[PDB]
Amino acid sequence: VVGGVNAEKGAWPWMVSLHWRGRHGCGASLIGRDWLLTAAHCVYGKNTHLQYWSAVLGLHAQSSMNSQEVQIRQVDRIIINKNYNRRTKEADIAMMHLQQPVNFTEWVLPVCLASEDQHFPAGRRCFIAGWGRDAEGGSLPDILQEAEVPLVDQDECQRLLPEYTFTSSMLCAGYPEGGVDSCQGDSGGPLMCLEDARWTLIGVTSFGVGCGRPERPGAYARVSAFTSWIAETRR
Repeated sequence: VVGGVNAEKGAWPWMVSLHWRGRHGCGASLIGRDWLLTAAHCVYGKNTHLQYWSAVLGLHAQSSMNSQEVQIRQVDRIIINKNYNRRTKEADIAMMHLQQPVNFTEWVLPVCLASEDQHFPAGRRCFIAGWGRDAEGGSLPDILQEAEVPLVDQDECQRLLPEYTFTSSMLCAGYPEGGVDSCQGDSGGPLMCLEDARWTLIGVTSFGVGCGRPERPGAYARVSAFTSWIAETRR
């Protein structure tokens, strides 16, 4: 995340770091005792020797993987949305089953998911979090970062990212002048909006042209478009 600040401990208790072969490689969101939501491109090609994965929850600093605030689980199952197209970025969304359930604590707790016609209009200020790059060309922060970014209207998303076919299963967010964005390493993590005083997961960090660039808002898989698939894959 570029243009953000250190998150406090327990700030985003659904935020998870996906370690693979011992290293953070993507983020994800806890959506229940047993299930994670992430980006498909995070798990594509890694749906084989699952013991390489470790879901790290309640994490603040990567250097403090060992705190008793931290819960860590093996990943048992990976379910990539059937419409995923790695070339076009459509349906870049997947679910991961935790091998043993997590306990809900101060530091670990699922997020509510955006519904069908819950309204999230352009201009709305939402939050992103992750352990991704500080900037395009910055370093990787030890401590989890958070930033506030505004949602951008669908038509603008597509004008600004003509390199892609921007669909109804995507959203985008960022500032015209740039400076605040999700970057490499943030993929799979959350875009969450405060809605009637309740944190709700709206997007899954998916792709972008660079990070934090002027008129290049980051793009996110739109949670509300995958409601039924998410529901059915549960447990």
